[PDB]
Order: sequence, then C-alpha cells, then structure tokens
Amino acid sequence: ENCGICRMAFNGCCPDCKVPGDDCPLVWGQCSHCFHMHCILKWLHAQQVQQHCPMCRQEWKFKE
Ligand SMILES: [Zn+2]
Ligand SMILES: [Zn+2]
Ligand SMILES: [Zn+2]
Repeated sequence: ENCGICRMAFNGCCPDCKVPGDDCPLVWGQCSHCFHMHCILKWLHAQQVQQHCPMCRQEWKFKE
C-alpha cells in the first residue's frame, strides 16, 4: 500500500529520501491512515497558521 500524500510505497521512502537514502519513518493517525512522517509534516506545516509572537506582530520563531 502507498502513502496517501506522495503515493509511494509505505515499505519504502518518500520522494525526498530516495536519492540520499535518509531514514524515512512512518506515522499513523487515529483515523487509521498511515503516511511518511516527511509527507504529513509538509501537510501539517502548510495547513497550520503561522503563529505570531504573543507580544509583537512578528512571526514566532525560536531563538537558537
Ligand atoms: Zn509519503
Ligand atoms: Zn522521507
Ligand atoms: Zn484518515
């Protein structure tokens, strides 16, 4: 069976990981659907609001 986002096999990696062979773990939802972590990450990042700082208008980014 295949990841719902990238439509590549679960038993293999997502498109980012094919060339350089990085680890590409799977994740599961309570709804029972499985995705490559990398794929669902792109999804969740795009769908989530970009938060701002509680105290100013700037996008919230952690200082590293
Ligand atoms: Zn995928
Ligand atoms: Zn991957
Ligand atoms: Zn689902």
